[PDB]
Amino acid sequence: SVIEKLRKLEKQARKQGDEVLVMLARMVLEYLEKGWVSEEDADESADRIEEVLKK
Repeated sequence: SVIEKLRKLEKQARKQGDEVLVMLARMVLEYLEKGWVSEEDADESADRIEEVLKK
């Protein structure tokens, strides 16, 4: 699930105190629910958020 991936990343960012990445994961989720981003672009966003989280 793209949604489950983004929720897990949001919580990992909350655990790291990474407030920008919290917002990006949270808002990709909101955009996906609103139909403002495609599922494929949300999945790619999750992958990028994960990369930035590791840095």
